[PDB]
Amino acid sequence: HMGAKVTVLGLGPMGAALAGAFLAAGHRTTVWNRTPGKGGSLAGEGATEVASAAEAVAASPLVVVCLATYEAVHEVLDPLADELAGRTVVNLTSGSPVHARETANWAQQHGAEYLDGVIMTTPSGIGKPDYLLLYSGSQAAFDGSRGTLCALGEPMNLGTDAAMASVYDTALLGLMWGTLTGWLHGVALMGADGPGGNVTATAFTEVANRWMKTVGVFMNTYAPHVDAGHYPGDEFTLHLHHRTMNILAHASELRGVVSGLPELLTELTGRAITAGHGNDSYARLVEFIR
Amino acid sequence: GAKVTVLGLGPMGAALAGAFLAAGHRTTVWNRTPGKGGSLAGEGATEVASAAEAVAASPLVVVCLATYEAVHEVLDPLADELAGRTVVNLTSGSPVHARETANWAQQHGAEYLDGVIMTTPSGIGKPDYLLLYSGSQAAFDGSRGTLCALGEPMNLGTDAAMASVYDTALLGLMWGTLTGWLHGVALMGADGPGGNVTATAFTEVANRWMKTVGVFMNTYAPHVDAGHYPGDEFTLHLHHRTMNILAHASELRGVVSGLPELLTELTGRAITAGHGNDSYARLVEFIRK
Ligand SMILES: NC(=O)c1ccc[n+]([C@@H]2O[C@H](COP(=O)([O-])OP(=O)(O)OC[C@H]3O[C@@H](n4cnc5c(N)ncnc54)[C@H](OP(=O)(O)O)[C@@H]3O)[C@@H](O)[C@H]2O)c1
Ligand SMILES: NC(=O)c1ccc[n+]([C@@H]2O[C@H](COP(=O)([O-])OP(=O)(O)OC[C@H]3O[C@@H](n4cnc5c(N)ncnc54)[C@H](OP(=O)(O)O)[C@@H]3O)[C@@H](O)[C@H]2O)c1
Ligand SMILES: O=C1NC(=O)c2c1c1c3ccccc3[nH]c1c1[nH]c3ccccc3c21
Ligand SMILES: O=C1NC(=O)c2c1c1c3ccccc3[nH]c1c1[nH]c3ccccc3c21
Ligand SMILES: [Cl-]
Ligand SMILES: [Cl-]
Ligand SMILES: [Cl-]
Ligand SMILES: [Cl-]
Ligand SMILES: [Cl-]
Ligand SMILES: [Cl-]
Ligand SMILES: [Cl-]
Ligand SMILES: [Cl-]
Ligand SMILES: [Cl-]
Repeated sequence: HMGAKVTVLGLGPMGAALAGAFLAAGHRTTVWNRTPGKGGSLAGEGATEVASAAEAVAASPLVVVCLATYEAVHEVLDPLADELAGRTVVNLTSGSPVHARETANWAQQHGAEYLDGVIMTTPSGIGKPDYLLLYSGSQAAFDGSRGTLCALGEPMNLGTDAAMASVYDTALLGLMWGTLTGWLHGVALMGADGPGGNVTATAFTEVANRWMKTVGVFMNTYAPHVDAGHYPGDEFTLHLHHRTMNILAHASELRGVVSGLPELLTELTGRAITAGHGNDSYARLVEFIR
Repeated sequence: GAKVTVLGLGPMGAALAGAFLAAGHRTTVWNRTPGKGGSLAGEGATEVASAAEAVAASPLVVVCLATYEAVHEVLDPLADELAGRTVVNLTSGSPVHARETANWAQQHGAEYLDGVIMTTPSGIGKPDYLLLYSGSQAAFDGSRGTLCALGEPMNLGTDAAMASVYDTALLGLMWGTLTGWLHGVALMGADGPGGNVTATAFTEVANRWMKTVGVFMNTYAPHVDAGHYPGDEFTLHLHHRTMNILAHASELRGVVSGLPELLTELTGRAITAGHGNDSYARLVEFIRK
């Protein structure tokens, strides 16, 4: 209602965007950066810049960290172990699951409530609708800080294991690249010469956007299959995937679209049909990649 | 209460007839083999014994047969009877099949729309599922209200062969998505810090994330059409760096899908060509002729 105290450590492009969003939401925002001179614009927006990380940590019960690497996080935070007792550390630095876990354990050993997070947008998306920030670790920290963290974007609490956010980021990027590479293949197929072709990317994508709703139905149908280890094919079996994948491969070859995607798909589905699972759903393929 | 005829009562054709009945249309049906129309007749369809009678029954003739060869076996004897009627052909087939059937329909004075059904029989008549049409704009505009019974109709344009190509391109998009999804499920489910997460828990998050992925597709389509691919805050350099992270993480957690290697090789070629500051859309130049 009236604003909370929050500190941001790190004024690179992303940390500066975080601080700006906290300020725009009315929070009393204290900032620090290792190198002087990157906080003048934020000071005019109401931030208080301080010269040391120690002063910045002492300023707020909620310390948001956004630095280049976890090596940098530990260089900044390790000398402040005693100063962090009783505070909440929200670490939005990118890095590995094991580094998230090791930082969490260190914070616990020094009495800081630790929440690791990943930012699923670029600096211009901070503070805008739909963009996600994903958090994992202390549920006390998440519930107590959610109202402030909302300033940055939509928060999602993944669970209690601090390493989860790192893994989600990686898995979600893989899903994005699969989608975008299938999208590119489709754009190229639609744009090529030939009967039915010479369609713009924009026209294709108007239809593709509608189709993604159906693709989402498939993902939500198949997630319980994976979790159950039971993959009923019902009206769309691996036999049918493999047949229509070969049609895609043929159409792509005729129209000069060479992405490697049809080959990856037919090899994978072929292995599962060879193994006897042609009547199963696409979810059965999880057993052929894990 | 529009009059509509369905030729073909296989699993899909029977579902289309069921959906026309559910929307209140006066639905006449025919199938080569007798005995597949009893449930539809119970729901108010008129089953007739010959394709000629079925074509004579309605100004709108919806065809859904196994192959385009089957379409011509049924319709070629009826060429004089099709003049002035609208033929909507939802049979699957090649772009050439669609174009040749459209040319034949034109010669005989039938208005011809070729389509593709972007769902299985259980999705027919339900929200969100698409049917895509291409060919006669007069046919589409005049029949759209009736065709709404089957699913959401979209008019792709005037070239009858477009629907076939769109189906192939949209399936490729579905498979890229589902394979990235499977890869992510396997990463999340693996042993290791932050792992042992169910597919259902991962997909709840992924559903939200797909809104951002849609933002990217909409940003990048105009790049392709302009031939200009400004990378802004997420360039190919950054894609390649984080793809290498995906590849390493996947190796450590035992996930072997081929996807990370495909991605790094593709982005690597664009970076070697000096496009590291561009958007993902630049990669269209590295898969197309
Ligand atoms: N920008 C994005 O689009 C984006 C999106 C998602 C996640 N992220 C994550 O956000 C974090 C910050 O990204 P960024 O774009 O702002 O820039 P970045 O270049 O990754 O990090 C720059 C920040 O790190 C500080 N830093 C680096 N090494 C340090 C050290 N040894 N000790 C103290 N401070 C150190 C820099 O301080 P100096 O100014 O003194 O060098 C600066 O504040 C990264 O982990 C990134 O992966 C960024
Ligand atoms: N089912 C789906 O999930 C689905 C999804 C998308 C698209 N489609 C497309 O919809 C069309 C129909 O699919 P379907 O699932 O109903 O099964 P289908 O096995 O492809 O076709 C069965 C229909 O074709 C008829 N037929 C086959 N050869 C014929 C011929 N020479 N002369 C006259 N009729 C002939 C069959 O008649 P009889 O009963 O006399 O044998 C039956 O009515 C196909 O092109 C399919 O690719 C289907
Ligand atoms: O460095 C980065 N700059 C970014 O923009 C970024 C970065 C990383 C990253 C760096 C090291 C290890 C794992 C990582 N994951 C990342 C990201 N995931 C996103 C999802 C949406 C929008 C932007 C990003 C994004
Ligand atoms: O035969 C098929 N049975 C199907 O279900 C199906 C079929 C074909 C097909 C056959 C020959 C040539 C091209 C083709 N494209 C197809 C499909 N695209 C879809 C999108 C969503 C749900 C189902 C489908 C689907
Ligand atoms: Cl200062
Ligand atoms: Cl590091
Ligand atoms: Cl932990
Ligand atoms: Cl042409
Ligand atoms: Cl949409
Ligand atoms: Cl009869
Ligand atoms: Cl054929
Ligand atoms: Cl573990
Ligand atoms: Cl959602």
